[PDB]
Amino acid sequence: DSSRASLTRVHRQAYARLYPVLLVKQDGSTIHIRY
Amino acid sequence: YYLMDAASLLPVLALGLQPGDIVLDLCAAPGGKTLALLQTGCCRNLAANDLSPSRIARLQKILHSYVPEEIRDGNQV
Amino acid sequence: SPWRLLGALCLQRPPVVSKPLTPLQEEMASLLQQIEIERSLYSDHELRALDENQRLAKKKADLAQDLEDMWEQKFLQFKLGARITEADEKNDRTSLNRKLDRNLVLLVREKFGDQDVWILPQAEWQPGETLRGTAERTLATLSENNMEAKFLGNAPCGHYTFKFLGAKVFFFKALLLTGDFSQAGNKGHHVWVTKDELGDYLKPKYLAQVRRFVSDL
Amino acid sequence: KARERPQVELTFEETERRALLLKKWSLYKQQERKMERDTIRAMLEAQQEALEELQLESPKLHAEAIKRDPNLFPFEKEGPHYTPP
Amino acid sequence: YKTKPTHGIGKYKHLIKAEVLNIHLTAYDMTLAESYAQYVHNLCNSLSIKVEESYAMPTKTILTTHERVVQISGLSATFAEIFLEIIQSSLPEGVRLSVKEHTEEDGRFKARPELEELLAKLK
RNA sequence: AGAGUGUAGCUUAACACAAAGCACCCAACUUACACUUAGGAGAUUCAAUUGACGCUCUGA
Repeated sequence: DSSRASLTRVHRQAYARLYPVLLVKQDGSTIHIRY
Repeated sequence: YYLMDAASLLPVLALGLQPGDIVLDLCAAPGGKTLALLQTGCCRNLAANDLSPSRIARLQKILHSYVPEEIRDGNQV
Repeated sequence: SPWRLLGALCLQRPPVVSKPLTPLQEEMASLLQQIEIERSLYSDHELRALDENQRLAKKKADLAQDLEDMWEQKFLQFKLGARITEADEKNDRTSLNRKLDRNLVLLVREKFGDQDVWILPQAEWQPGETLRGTAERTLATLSENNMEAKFLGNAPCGHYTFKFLGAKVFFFKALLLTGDFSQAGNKGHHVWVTKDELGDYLKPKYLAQVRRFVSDL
Repeated sequence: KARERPQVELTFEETERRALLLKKWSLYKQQERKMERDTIRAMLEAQQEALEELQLESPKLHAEAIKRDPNLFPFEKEGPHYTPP
Repeated sequence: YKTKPTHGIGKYKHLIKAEVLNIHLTAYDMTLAESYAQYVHNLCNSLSIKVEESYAMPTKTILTTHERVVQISGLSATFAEIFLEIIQSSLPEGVRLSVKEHTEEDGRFKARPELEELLAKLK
């Protein structure tokens, strides 16, 4: 059950806006990373 | 400020102190070098030791009078 | 005491595709996004998104959107890999890519003397080898391909004894990350079977109890 | 400048979701912990029974069964992914 | 009092005493790693598994990835089976799962309360 | 096919004046745990001491 743990909000009091940026670098693999 | 021989300040400079380092001072009292180690601000935890409680008393006095309570906290010194 | 020398290997292939979202999950995804954005100090993107746009508006009265555009539309035509490679075959149980959102077990057809039934791969245990060693032996004998199945700790997961003389079978797990099959059309009848049809796969009552040590997840 | 989003207040409509959907989380997570614990119980009982059965059959084989595996020293494993490489 | 049958009813310190795996959970996202670390720790607490520390060493210089570690102990070889299976299944997004060991080369700063009895037994 | 049993995970807790007391779950403080705070889901298996629905063990 990857789905429940995957989407989480960080418990830091102050952080910049996180957009789910796609991470591909000639690896053929899609990863959604907040940047 | 603290008046002390600038010679005694050299061994503290001789330590390549980095932030988050754990410092042991086997002979602390009366102080001077210990105060300098505290002034560095790179030491996470301080260990101060001396055999004679007479001398450690004046060590306690000087670190109390010079160093605020905020920095002492819990087992940082 | 008379015993039939049997052993079993559970080849639980891990999911390759992430589990689908229940309605509540995407509902809360949008929600947590809202909470996330509502508590922030400043972000470098908002400087170009709003601030420079505002002063540009002031300049005009007397673009971040543009650079966001090309980002968006470039990967639209550059189509990524298929999330679901399940539905295209729909029937290829022999294929590794049959179901990738759930744990699957490799299952072979055994041909016994007096009963003909689909059972989990067998292992003929020897007193020379250890119980664990039996599982490793049957990698090449039954699958005849490339194996990189990871073997965890030695422990009996389950035990079943059936009498016609008697039989004894012990179950051990293994993790097979990649199961590329050299001979797709091998004589051996091997299929990758999900948990939900695993019950319908085998007929016996006694070996239906297997479900206890194999998790659906 | 150190102020992104000052005001985020809204009508009771938002709070209705904020509350009830969080209660739905409590329910949803309740079911999943129950089934997690179900697997726990099922697993430990299964291995226990199996080991007992091996023990009574052969006293020497269960001894070699309960060794810790040296292959779990460099144990490295991944899990699920978005799309296959 | 010694001779009275109530003796040693005040005894308390006999009830107390006055006298290993590492799990790596690296992810690029900083909103993900600690969440799963939390989850694993919660599983450990429930099944009576001893935990040492959740240490974090700094982000690699640039692009930037950070490592979250959980120390665990008291795990049996038999119980490992169940435990490791769950922590493998619960893997969120391509997180490197490691099991590292203290190799007798990986000392602690003792507290003042702990030191006095240590000194008493030393001499 | 027989042999036993039955309260949400546990407890004979239950005279009532009630179906109780620990376990459990998200939320904020926390690297975390934990404590505390603010919330949620819970049962006396079904029909009149008896009979049959669920579980368990022996029946090839």
